[PDB]
Amino acid sequence: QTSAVQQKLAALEKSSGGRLGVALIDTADNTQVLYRGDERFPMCSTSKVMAAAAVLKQSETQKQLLNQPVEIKPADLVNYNPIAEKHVNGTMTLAELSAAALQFSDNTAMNKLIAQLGGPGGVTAFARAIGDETFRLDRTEPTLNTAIPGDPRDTTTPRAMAQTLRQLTLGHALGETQRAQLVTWLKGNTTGAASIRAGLPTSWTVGDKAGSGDYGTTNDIAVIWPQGRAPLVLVTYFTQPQQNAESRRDVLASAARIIAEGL
Repeated sequence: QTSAVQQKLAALEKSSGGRLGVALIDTADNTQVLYRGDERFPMCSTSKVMAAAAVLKQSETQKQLLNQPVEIKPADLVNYNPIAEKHVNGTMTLAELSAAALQFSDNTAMNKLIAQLGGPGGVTAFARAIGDETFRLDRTEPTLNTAIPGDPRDTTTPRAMAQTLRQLTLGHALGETQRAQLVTWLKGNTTGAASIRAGLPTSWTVGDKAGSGDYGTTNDIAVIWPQGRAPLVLVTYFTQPQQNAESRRDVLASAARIIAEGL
């Protein structure tokens, strides 16, 4: 049950050669199934959820904030920015930047969100304001993805991230309009098909944000609306011993299958 699932996750981790962190919250009965749930993992692009949510929180007190134009300048461009590079020397709204960061993992867009929040310390302050004492953002893109073993920068734990994702999407951390917007964006992610979604039935609805980084770091955080039962919140974090290890989104899919078949 919980023990059988944890044993399967342990066997998956052993065969993978890496370090696996899982937190599952079943909102039907609020049970939690954890595997390395209190170890820190580099968040990589999954931190984009906290940044988008923090901007949505700002919009509760400045109601038209999402419609505000933000200049995209040449100095803003980083390696991976499939949306923002099409608006350099132009503008994008904060809604467009949020969608770009969440649905295309655009790293320039994430940096604009970080800056809108007062920097990595501002993103972290939002986390604290909603009761997350574990999340920390320390750097901008792309350096927040270095994922160096032993480095606490830009990390959280699976337990903390599952609880926070639940609060943001199913709980009361955001106002109703903002919560609906965040969930709409997460449901529209275009770059997560190989990760948690690949281990779940196609008839289940998923809102997620995946991410990757150095050390073969491969992550995904999801809210899942199955048929026939209450929603689940699932975070799967994975990192490896070699600096240039290849991403293993299929390992995350395997963890999701263990959860969806076993719980």
